[PDB]
Amino acid sequence: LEQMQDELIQQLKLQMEESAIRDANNIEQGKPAIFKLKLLPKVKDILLRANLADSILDNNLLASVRLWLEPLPDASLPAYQIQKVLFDAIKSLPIKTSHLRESGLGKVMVFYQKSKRVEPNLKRTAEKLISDWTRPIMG
Amino acid sequence: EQPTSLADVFEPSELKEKMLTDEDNVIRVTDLPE
Amino acid sequence: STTITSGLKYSLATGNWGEQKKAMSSRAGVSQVLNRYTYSSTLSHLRRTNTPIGRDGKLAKPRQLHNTHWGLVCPAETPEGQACGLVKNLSLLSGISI
Amino acid sequence: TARLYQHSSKSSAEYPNRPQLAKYCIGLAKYIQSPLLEYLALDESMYSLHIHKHQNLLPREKLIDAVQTSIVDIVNLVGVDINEAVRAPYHALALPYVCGLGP
Amino acid sequence: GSEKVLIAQERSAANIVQVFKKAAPSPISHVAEIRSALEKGSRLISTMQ
Amino acid sequence: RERACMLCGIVLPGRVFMQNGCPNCDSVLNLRDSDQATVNECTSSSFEGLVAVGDNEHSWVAKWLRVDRFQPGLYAVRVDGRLPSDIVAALEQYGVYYRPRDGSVI
Amino acid sequence: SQFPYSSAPLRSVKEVQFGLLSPEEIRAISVVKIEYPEIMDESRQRPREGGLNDPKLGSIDRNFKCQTCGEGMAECPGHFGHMELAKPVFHIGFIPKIKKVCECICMNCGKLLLDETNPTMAQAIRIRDPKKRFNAVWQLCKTKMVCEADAPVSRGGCG
Amino acid sequence: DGSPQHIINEVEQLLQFHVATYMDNDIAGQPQALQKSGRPVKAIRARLKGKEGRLR
Amino acid sequence: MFFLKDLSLILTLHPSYFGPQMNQYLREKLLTDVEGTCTGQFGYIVTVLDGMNIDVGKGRIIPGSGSAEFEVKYRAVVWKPFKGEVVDAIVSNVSPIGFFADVGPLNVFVSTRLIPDNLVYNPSNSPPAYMSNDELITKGSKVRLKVVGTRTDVNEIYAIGSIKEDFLGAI
Amino acid sequence: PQRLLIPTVDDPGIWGVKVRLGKEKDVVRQILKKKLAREGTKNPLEIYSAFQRDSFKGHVYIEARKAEAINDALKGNVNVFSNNSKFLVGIVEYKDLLRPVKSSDVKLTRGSYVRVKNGKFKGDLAQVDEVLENGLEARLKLVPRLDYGFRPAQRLFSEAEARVHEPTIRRDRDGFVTYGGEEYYEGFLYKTFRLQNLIVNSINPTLNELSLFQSNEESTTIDLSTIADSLKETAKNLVSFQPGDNVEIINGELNHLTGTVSSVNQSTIVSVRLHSDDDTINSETVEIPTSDLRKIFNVGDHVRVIHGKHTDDTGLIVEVNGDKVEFISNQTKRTVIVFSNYLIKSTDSTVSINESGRFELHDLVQVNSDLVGIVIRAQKDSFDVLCSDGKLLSLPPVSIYSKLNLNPNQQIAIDSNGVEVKVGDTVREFTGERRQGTILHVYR
Amino acid sequence: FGEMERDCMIAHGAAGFLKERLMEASDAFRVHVCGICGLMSVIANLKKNQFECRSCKNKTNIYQLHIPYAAKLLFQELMAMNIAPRLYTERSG
Ligand SMILES: [Zn+2]
Ligand SMILES: [Zn+2]
Ligand SMILES: [Zn+2]
Ligand SMILES: [Zn+2]
Repeated sequence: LEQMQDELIQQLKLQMEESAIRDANNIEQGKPAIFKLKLLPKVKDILLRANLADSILDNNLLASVRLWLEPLPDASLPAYQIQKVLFDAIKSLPIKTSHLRESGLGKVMVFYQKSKRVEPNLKRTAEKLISDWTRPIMG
Repeated sequence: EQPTSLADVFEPSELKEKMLTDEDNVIRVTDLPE
Repeated sequence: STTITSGLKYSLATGNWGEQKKAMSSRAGVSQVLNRYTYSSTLSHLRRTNTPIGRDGKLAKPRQLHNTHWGLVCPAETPEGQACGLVKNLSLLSGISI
Repeated sequence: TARLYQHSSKSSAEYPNRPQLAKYCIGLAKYIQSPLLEYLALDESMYSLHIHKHQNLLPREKLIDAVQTSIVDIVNLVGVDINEAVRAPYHALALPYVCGLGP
Repeated sequence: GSEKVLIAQERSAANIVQVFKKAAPSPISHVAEIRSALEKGSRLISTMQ
Repeated sequence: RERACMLCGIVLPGRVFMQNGCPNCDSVLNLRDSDQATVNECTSSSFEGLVAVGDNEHSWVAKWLRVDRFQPGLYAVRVDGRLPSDIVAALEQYGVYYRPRDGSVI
Repeated sequence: SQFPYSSAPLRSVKEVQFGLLSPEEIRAISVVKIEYPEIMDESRQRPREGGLNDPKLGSIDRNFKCQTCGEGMAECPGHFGHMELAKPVFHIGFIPKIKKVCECICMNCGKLLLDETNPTMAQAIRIRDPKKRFNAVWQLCKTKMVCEADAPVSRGGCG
Repeated sequence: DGSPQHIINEVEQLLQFHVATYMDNDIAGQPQALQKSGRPVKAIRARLKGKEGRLR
Repeated sequence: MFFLKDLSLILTLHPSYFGPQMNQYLREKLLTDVEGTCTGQFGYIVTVLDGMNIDVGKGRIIPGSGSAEFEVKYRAVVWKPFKGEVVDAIVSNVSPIGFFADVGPLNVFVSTRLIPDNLVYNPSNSPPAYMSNDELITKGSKVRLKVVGTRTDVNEIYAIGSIKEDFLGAI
Repeated sequence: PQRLLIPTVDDPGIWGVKVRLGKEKDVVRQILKKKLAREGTKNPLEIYSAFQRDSFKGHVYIEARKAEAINDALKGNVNVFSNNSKFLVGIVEYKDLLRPVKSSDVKLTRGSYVRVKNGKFKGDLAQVDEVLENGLEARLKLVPRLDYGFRPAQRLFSEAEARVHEPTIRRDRDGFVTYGGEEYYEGFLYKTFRLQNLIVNSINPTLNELSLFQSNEESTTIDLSTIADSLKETAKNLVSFQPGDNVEIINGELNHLTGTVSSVNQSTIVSVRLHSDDDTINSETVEIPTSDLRKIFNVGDHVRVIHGKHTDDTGLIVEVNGDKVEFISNQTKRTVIVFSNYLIKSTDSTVSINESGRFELHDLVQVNSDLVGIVIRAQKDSFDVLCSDGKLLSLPPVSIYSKLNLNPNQQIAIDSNGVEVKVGDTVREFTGERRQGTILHVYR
Repeated sequence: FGEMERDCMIAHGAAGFLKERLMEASDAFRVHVCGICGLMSVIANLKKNQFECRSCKNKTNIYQLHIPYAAKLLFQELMAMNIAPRLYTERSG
């Protein structure tokens, strides 16, 4: 049951990493990033399912989430749909300090907060999430 | 994020009306009646 | 001095018995223009009484001529239509206690 | 020239608080003072003046060239003061029509 | 400049007990009502049931 | 007429600043010992966000506004104008770092 | 014959189709965007353009012609403008229906809480009248208080 | 400019109230929108109903 | 390009014409009101086939105005240019801004920016023309052009041609 | 530091209380005075701080720990409303309540070009020579509006004309002249203006004023960095999108991709369906920010000018030179080159000429001293006139003499038989085509 | 000409008199409707002889109607409340 969900989430993790690598190569080959957009619906459907959050945190899928959120070496930001969906998923899940330590998403969150090409709404949401994640450390 | 050509500054019709084009400089420099 | 003056003048001029900004929910029609068509009409108007039961939720019993009305209100004089029975006229020897 | 001046926005900029008849009278007075400068002030509307009976039979380019040649000849026969032209643009209207020169 | 007349307004007397029979679709069968008014000023103050 | 001392953030009448100086910044500004130009360059009448502080030690707001080491009184969230370059250098000579309260620096 | 000649053919209404107005249609049929609360420009005639009395909306004065159609007061039907809302708000006439629709669907996956597998649900869908169809679907799906991420196989729900 | 949630809630609720009363000023359970004269505002819904409405 | 289309027309007849010759009169009225007209939706209607045997049906009396309304269905030849189509033409005028050609009833204007550069306009030539070393296009010269854009007017159509691609220009 | 000072759970709470409008600072001062007076007493006001913000009208925020402390602070005040309208501020809001405002620009920049809100030069473009440190006023460089003895047109202050019309000119420095109490520096007025007298955003510059300002700089438009920034702002703000527009993507992973706008939401999120050789990709809709979209204009499309000198001009695209697009006009029937930022693909023109010029349709006007005609079609830039001869002409509105206003005692028509025929009557040609129609105007 | 008079005229069966009373002897009006969207959004300019519905981007499929001015006002007030009454001159089934 839970182990089956963990296996499926690990398969999703492998698919997401492979899609990110393929899109990075395609951009390096002069082609638009399409694989991330293709995989976006399934990732959205999986993330929207609340009962799978525990298995997601068991498999540390936030590492692949950060990998997708990490800007590519061409200094090009990811597609706005991907950013919006990932922000909504991050809001929808109970992220703890241990999960952040495993994933290290705080660095990308700070980068998004400091950046200006990022949408101002995403900027405000990043500030809110960073404050919420700093809340437990100080009390 | 960080970056003069008068062609981009104003419409070419307005520039030609105000006499700020390359033909204008050539005519002014040229030693001939217009 | 304008407060009392304007309040009294407005209530007497328009007939709305209340404050000017609370015209709704106030009892209207208290003050009316004196009827001067003929002498009898003026005399009748100066001795007129009103029952503020209104039109909503009407019933026949308030409009009826009751036994106890004998000698105090006119059995014959009443308007037609909506206000029939609700508007009464004092009898010719009646008075109101002070 | 007075009729055309009473409708030109040049008068409106020059006289923002004056009636149209005042502009017409000013145009008449300026025409009396100097017909050549008033004819120059027409700019493009000078080509719509009734010059010849069959003025419309000629192509627009030929009529424009004829007007340009006539006005250049007349202004060169007259002569233009450079200092006054610098002092006032109204007197500087005649500067482009001098021989050798141009707009 | 206009002549206005005050029409006398009829109201139920105060300081008297009125007993009424309520209709069937109600848990209440009979009601005793009284409205109070001070003698000085003859102004309505409160109602009790 | 009231002005906001740029350095400490306190707000007092400009004539009070001229006659007596800033009770907190006098150790580094010498506002009383300064002319009207220096008073204006360190106290500005154009400001926003009047703040009244009762207990500097325990008020989190005072720590957030860095006024927990100053005299309680009228303070401004934002003050129009910054310290001049010469006054900035003079304060840096004393070893004190100046953080603008103009809001444009954060 | 009391109307000025128009080359468009003259026909009579045969059907009235109702419905709601999409924001795209509201923006399309509009002729100006209303943004300035001031009714009058400077209280010197010529009401402010982009305000609530823009001349493009139509003319109600005899000597003023509409700036959009060019017709007189007797012929101008009036033209609509649109106002963009900073935050979406409820339509006061549809709040009960909005509540019912929220009860009928899942708030996360955006799908119906019941499917055609249920014989009663299929029977309800079989009906034709939209109002009675919605009433039956609401009567059924009201009881269903949990979204199913799996078939009661995945039905598309989020659980 | 700046977003205290309490202020945002208050102002957005005011906007919702104004838009709602612009189309229906007889919403049971809350006070009506009033003019400076004290009379209630004649909403669009009130234009269409009654003997004196549009249809009748 | 020419086509055959089945079109319909609404014809209103005044009561003063309610005579035995009603049908023939409707026929000539249709012919006069359709032959040669230009509609942006269809293009140009050039002729009506079987013009003397068109069915008109029964006219309906308009309530309150007496006039009868007839629905006339007919088959007609229609010509309409299309975007990106190459057709033959005859030059009608030469001008510095470009030259005007005629494709049947349609008059097409081609600007200099859509003309090959080697075809320099020669105003000294008699008549003035846009000529090159081996090409000379003047009034009355056959030209093969491709229609790029069509402009719709009330009862007129304006088309723009080009000769800048291969197999175009003089023919 | 600044980050470490963010509030914690054990930090003192913050309450907000509604008060009467305009009394917020008064309540703050009263609270401070009460705290000082009761300080050092048996029952001091147990609060920590209190403040208010100008934007958050009607609210006063007090930092304390107990509701009784708030009641004690508010006790004895008249600006507090009858009801205890107090609420607990959320801890996250603590940073926002004290965050600064108006941080968009370091501050008004000296040398920038601005517009004037009100005064003798209402609307005139002005350069910010000096910014006063107070921030309420600023010294500005303007074009003088003088008559030298309803406002005169702007014109550089001419010292010779000023002396001729008024010999009381003062001199203080070389190139700095004071005339009539007004300081003019090298022909340009220098006058301080209030911040409440300026528009520092959405500034619309004109070349004429730009040339008049930059001529003294020995180069036409050289303050070009700020000019370039203004150009960027005008290009960015003027773009408006509609469904079905063909657009191209400038940034992002999807850079250099074409697509059609499907739906528009707000003004910053646009749903786009992309076009590509792969069918599975063409069936996807992507929401893309408008800041990374550029309109795609294909040759042979009806396009209408949005803004500029050629506003409301339409035509067909002919040449696409990247940023600048060329199209043949419809009214003038001549090629016009305008930036792609000023064009919208509008398949239908339907241009209305009302509120323009002096003449409307069907106006009998006098072309010149000899030719008299009537208007057949009006344009935004000119008019089309059919004359009595039977020919067509195109002339600017200025060139036309005037409308021939004729009374019915002047506009009289007599038919062949001698019967008078008035305006609007229907007559039929006796010979020729034998046409008929309604009379529009009668002349000779 | 109230509702009871309208019912009496219906009982008599005189449809022409009723139409004339309520249109010609009262607020008669002429509007243009798009043949596609069915809304009264056509920007008609009679003197220039050009009709155009911006939403549907058509210039041809346009008809004119004779309706009471009160009906036009009612439809416009309905559109003010986000309700779209579309008038079509042909049936569909
Ligand atoms: Zn200080
Ligand atoms: Zn109109
Ligand atoms: Zn669900
Ligand atoms: Zn339509």
